[PDB]
Amino acid sequence: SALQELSAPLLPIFEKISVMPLIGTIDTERAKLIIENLLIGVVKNRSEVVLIDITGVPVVDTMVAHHIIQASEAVRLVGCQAMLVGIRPEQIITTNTMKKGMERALALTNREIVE
Amino acid sequence: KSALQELSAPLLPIFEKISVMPLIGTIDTERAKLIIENLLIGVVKNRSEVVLIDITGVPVVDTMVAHHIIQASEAVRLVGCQAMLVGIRPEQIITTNTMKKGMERALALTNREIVE
Amino acid sequence: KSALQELSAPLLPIFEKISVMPLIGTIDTERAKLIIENLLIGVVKNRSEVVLIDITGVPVVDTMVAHHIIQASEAVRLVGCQAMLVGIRPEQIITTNTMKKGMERALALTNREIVE
Amino acid sequence: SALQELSAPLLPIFEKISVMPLIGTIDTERAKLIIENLLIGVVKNRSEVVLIDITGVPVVDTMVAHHIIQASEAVRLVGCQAMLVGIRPEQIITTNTMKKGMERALALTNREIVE
Amino acid sequence: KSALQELSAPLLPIFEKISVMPLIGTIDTERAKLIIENLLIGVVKNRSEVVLIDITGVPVVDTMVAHHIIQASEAVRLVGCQAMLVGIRPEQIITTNTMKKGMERALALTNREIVE
Amino acid sequence: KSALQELSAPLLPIFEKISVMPLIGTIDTERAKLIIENLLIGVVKNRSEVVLIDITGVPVVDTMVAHHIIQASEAVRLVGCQAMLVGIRPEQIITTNTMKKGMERALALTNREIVE
Amino acid sequence: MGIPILKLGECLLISIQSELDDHTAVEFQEDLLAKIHETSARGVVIDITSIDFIDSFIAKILGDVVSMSKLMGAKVVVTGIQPAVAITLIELGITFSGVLSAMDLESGLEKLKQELGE
Amino acid sequence: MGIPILKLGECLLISIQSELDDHTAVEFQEDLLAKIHETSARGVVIDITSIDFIDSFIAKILGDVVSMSKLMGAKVVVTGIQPAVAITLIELGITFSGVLSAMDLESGLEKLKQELGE
Amino acid sequence: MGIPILKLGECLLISIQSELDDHTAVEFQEDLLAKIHETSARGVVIDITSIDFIDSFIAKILGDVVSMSKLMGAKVVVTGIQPAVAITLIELGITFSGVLSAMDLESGLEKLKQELGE
Amino acid sequence: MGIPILKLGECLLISIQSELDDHTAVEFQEDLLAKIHETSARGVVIDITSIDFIDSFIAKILGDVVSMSKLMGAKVVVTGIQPAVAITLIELGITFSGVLSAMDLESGLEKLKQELGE
Repeated sequence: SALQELSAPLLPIFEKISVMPLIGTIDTERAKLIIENLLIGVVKNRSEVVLIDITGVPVVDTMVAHHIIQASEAVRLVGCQAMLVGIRPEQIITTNTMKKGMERALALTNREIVE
Repeated sequence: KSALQELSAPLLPIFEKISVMPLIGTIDTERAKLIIENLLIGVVKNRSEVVLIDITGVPVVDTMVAHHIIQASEAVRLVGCQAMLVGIRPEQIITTNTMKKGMERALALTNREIVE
Repeated sequence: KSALQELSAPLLPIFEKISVMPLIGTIDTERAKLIIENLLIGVVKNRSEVVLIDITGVPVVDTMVAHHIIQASEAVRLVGCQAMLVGIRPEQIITTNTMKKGMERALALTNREIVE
Repeated sequence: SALQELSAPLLPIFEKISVMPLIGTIDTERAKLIIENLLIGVVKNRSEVVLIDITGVPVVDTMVAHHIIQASEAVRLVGCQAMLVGIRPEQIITTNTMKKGMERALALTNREIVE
Repeated sequence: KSALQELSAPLLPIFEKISVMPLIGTIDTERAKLIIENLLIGVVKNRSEVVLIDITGVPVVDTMVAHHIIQASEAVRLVGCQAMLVGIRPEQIITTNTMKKGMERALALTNREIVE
Repeated sequence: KSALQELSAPLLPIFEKISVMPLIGTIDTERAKLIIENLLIGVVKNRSEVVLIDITGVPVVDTMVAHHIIQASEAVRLVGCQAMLVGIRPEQIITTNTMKKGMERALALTNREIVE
Repeated sequence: MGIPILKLGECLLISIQSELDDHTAVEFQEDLLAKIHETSARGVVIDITSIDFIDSFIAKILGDVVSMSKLMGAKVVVTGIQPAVAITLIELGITFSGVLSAMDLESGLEKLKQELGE
Repeated sequence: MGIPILKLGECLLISIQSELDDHTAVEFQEDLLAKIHETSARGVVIDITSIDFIDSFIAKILGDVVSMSKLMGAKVVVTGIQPAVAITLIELGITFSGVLSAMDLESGLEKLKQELGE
Repeated sequence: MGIPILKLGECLLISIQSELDDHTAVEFQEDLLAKIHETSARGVVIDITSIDFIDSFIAKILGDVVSMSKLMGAKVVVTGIQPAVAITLIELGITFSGVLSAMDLESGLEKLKQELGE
Repeated sequence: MGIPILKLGECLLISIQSELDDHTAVEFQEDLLAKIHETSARGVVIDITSIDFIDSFIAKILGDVVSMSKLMGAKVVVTGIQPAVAITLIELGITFSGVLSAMDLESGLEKLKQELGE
């Protein structure tokens, strides 16, 4: 449990979040916002497909999906689980899978996949 | 007993017909279709409750879970609510009058047209 | 209190989804189906019995109604019989494998095509 | 834990390695090849841009560069360090970083993202 | 108190409304209208006194002031007069009926055409 | 008696003028605005409060009726708010900079472009 | 009883002559959606050009038949709002977004056929 | 004086140094609304990249002149927001819609010239 | 009111509720004519679909107002005559040429769009 | 400290407020060459429209940085020169050519869209 994640095709960046059985961690945000502007990624994803579940306070997780609206642009929660979205005590954009979100991630800067 | 409602899958639009079931104890129908939206790729989801008379206690499995498919994949839509169900509603979302014109606009969201 | 089936219209034809198995005593899947063909005008319909195991003594209604909708209006078909189900063969009609290709060849019988 | 995330866009299968370079974790190979053919497999990536350093055994990390050509399309090594490539007495296609290795991975199966 | 009278400033052919003041201390609209005629560069202006009834005996402060703007910048025109106002004339100047057709020929004299 | 605030009637955008009248007793700027809104029609209208110091504590007669005139007048807009006037912030409506570039976008909402 | 309805083809040009109480208005409101679902409706044009005053026992219903009939599957417009009746909505907690008001019964079809058909 | 010179192409480029308090932002509030009239502008670009810490009560004034400068006809943009100050814009009572943030002054004028003329 | 409020797109559209008397129908002819004085429309659409009984005294008025409003300067259609009233209307010996009776209200204005404004 | 933020479109816009003395100018001169060493631009605009007083020791130093940053690779253009400072430049032995003194910041970058991009 040393360091979390990043990846970068450099108009967007996107990182994966594996299963974290805690709520006290915040370094999925501060290690994200620091690198959010050290390379200028317009769109970014979350890719938290294999994560079931987060229930204590994911208000951090859904307002770090608000900082990039006021930092660069358009977070998207790629593939939330079926049980995980059942927990809602609280707009944004989202998608289903990693590639069909990527097709509408490049469609916010209009460079689609050709041929 | 006989708690087995329905699920079909015609196209990349996938709907889920709901027959008459006026009860609160259906905690299944919000989880028996969110288990489907990741099973096959459900782009747009109809519900088609044209025969359901009536309900008073629960919008939470009728409009709060409508925000779930909006954040699971996309754009759920109710099809043809009855008169007495909306005779008063003191409790947005997108609807259609009947089923044959619900599919007429659901195919527009996935960018297709049936013409010959 | 569970006498319920479901039928509506994807703009000409009529889907007919049936859940877990019926016995011989419940013949009402037939008689609540020919009523709908002269309630709304129907041409094609899909029998859509994809999740149903099994049928042991009633093909003499389930495939004998397959000449009724031909005689009533037109062109009934079965969608996706189970591999376990059709092992019973003591004794034609048009069939398919699932709804995403059963509907696609059902639109050709009513002379329409999905484009773009 | 066992986080050795894949996070695939599923026409290629790229993969991110965070720093955990020990010989007893073969799950960069054994828990990759099973998830390699779990989907249809084409060109894949490694992206060891944060790993200092390979201790004494890249045989695990270079036979896995030949245990992919058997099962799928070509692997590539993305972003090695300077001192990491010091003395290699032991080949395979490679690149400099993720923003251009992914592009020429699409230029091995003839797709492109133009404006 | 009531020393405020009126002014406005649309696109380059400006106008200046005049509401009801039938007084003899009306030298302000003789003065404060000509002030904005070169504070901003307005070529042609209006008077728009369609609700002003009436004048007592002084067109000299009302129509000779329509000769200063002929030599200040360009050709003011009267927009509408009531029939009992002009019904006595023991006394030329371009005029119009209403503002919606007076502003049409204002654009003709200053090379504009409002069409789409 | 000063029985005037101001109201003009040009072509279909029928704008208005407001001097320094910063008192709550001037409720007369409402019915004089409402009665003309069905006298002629008006698909857009302006206010042009470029001279007003200052609204004391009552925008609930100014900005509240701006959506109570959307019911008839189709999207009123403010023209030229002063510098110190917007320091009033109790807590929307389309606004602009001044008349000469407020009228033009008010002509865009009624299929009319300036062509020379 | 009192308030009729009439069709024009994918439209509904309902009218209101004069209103007295909610018991007439609920009978009017129950007449609306029963005449929605019997036919196929696409847009309802409500004419209210003949009402002197209103109160919150009545205006809450007419302020919500937009929210009723939108959920039933058709757009709605409220054409011909009077000046005195519009200023009696100032006490209400404004949610009048997409109510799509007009000026008279002619301009109702101008802003509805733009939404639907040629 | 903390309020630099800004006029460029009928747009404004007002930078910010290291702030002192919200009573310095009082001076910043008057010297932005006054310039936006006498120089008839269309969009104000703010560069808050120099600051690294902002008081919570300051951001309900710097965030509030966004509402003031929008009322005078200027869809402002807030270019270059640091990470640590954005963690003071989470526990705030956010309704930050239509603010149109950006990344740098290069991309900031690229977005503002899209919403005006060019 | 019995009479409706009526105005629709360079035509008119008058509905008729369920009625039984010729104390209503005498002023009703003036209630139709006083509108077509002020509103200059080249055709009205009288709809008598809701009625199920019209006596031979009242059938003179609807046997007149077709010929009356023609003399005012507007064509008159009559839409949706019920089978019960259409039998007993013939016992009032008609000379109906210039009635142009459509079947329903939807196909009614398609006839006056053919007459008026080709 | 009084040295604003400048990066835009592979150009530069430094400004100068009423910060007169050469206790700042020696600090300011390093703040320009190091900044243009970071962002490789070709036209550096020095807007000096604010200040009205310049001492003869500052005039050499402000006349030196235009010759320094010319050697770095940036054609420095001095826009907005007041008439009070333009009087007292010729008392110093100036040779002010090749500095391309434009009128103001609006007229500056349109003359600086000539070097870059053309």
